[PDB]
Amino acid sequence: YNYLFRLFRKSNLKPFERDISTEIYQAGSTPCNGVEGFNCYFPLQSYGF
Amino acid sequence: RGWIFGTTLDSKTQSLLIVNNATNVVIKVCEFQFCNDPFLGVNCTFEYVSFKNLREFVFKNIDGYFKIYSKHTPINLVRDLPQGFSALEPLVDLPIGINITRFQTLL
Ligand SMILES: *[C@@H]1O[C@H](CO)[C@@H](O)[C@H](O)[C@H]1NC(C)=O
Repeated sequence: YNYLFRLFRKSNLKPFERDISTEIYQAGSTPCNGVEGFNCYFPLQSYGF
Repeated sequence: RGWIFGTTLDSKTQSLLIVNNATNVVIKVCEFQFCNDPFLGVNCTFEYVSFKNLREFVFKNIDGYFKIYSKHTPINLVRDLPQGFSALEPLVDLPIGINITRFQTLL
């Protein structure tokens, strides 16, 4: 679990744009207001190789 | 004596700080914290080191590289930008990798 990738973003990266932000992502009807829930998800995932 | 560039400029995201220490240009990218109006009183993910007058600069960011051009001259007119022509020449082309939306100038 040392290896991770971003699952969703507000917009696609420009060439060689780098994004280390941890902010919770609105994945549907729920406005996030700085906390997780249904339709509001953590932006990274881990491979579990 | 310096400039700051970034999206939030401070706090929750990375930003680019340029400062002249009166001996070197000092440059860093970090999750910087600062006041609403900082002064140069007497994670470092990128770090680097290197009226009578008019100093001119151009700043642009493309494909994660940040370009700086400049020119310096004495001037005759005391008020503002004299009506005339000369061209700015490149200083640096820094591989900073961030996006930018805001900037601020440091006295
Ligand atoms: C900066 O350091 C913190 C821990 O102090 C870490 O959580 C964060 O991911 C780092 N961010 C960058 C841009 O290196």
